[PDB]
Amino acid sequence: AAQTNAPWGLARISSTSPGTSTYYYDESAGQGSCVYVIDTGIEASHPEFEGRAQMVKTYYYSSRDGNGHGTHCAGTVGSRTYGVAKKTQLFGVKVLDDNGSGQYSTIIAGMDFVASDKNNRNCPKGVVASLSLGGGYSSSVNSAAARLQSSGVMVAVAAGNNNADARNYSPASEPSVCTVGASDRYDRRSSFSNYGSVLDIFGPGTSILSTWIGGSTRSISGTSMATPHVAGLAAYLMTLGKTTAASACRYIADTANKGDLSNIPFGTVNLLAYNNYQA
Ligand SMILES: [Ca+2]
Repeated sequence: AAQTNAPWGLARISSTSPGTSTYYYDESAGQGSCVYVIDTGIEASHPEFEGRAQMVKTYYYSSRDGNGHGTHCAGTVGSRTYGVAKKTQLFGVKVLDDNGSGQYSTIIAGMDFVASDKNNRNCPKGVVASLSLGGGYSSSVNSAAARLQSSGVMVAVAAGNNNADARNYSPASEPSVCTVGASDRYDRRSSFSNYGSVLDIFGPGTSILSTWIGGSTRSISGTSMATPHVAGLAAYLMTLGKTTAASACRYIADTANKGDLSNIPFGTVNLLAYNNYQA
């Protein structure tokens, strides 16, 4: 399948080179997979989600996304125009309030929720969780991320936006999950992207167009935006049967574009998520 004039991130994920604008992907498109977006929620009524999005949990007085961040992220995972996995099922877990803030205890609870809740969902091709959030190092937060992964969920987490080593952030520093740095459309490490040995992969994160609340769209930037590219990629690869929740981060690293990013600090992986799709 070919989607012309796609957001640059989508085009990049299916390309061996920067500077193209068509997104190429197998038409299976993550059908039969599920992706949990653990964030400010998802505006499920957005036309871009086509009925494939649902709020399953909130820790606040509403499950509505009163922010937009969670909706943007979900849109990159699986919206029809802005998504990597255009046929995946999207589940929203609101651990962040409408200011984008959340106590670590609520974040942990949301992770443990998804680890159980996948048993209440129909996801024959496999389960992914996208966590575009973080804060300072916490062993409890990392442990929760490690549980969710161990349970059979491909966990993708943002490296963080401090232009700093991600070892000092959580869940970014958890070894057993997929930690995702950000790049721009010129294959530069995004200026705000964290780095370090704990990173597993890079995805597009600068100037990323996706869904927003009020049924709109916008371009914003962050390792928050890179993460859902990787989560969507994992869902897509799982429906194709190429990989599984346990091995998908390795598989993505294995099949990544290698050595192509600039301003990657010494000792950080130079790997850019790539679907290796041959149209
Ligand atoms: Ca990791």
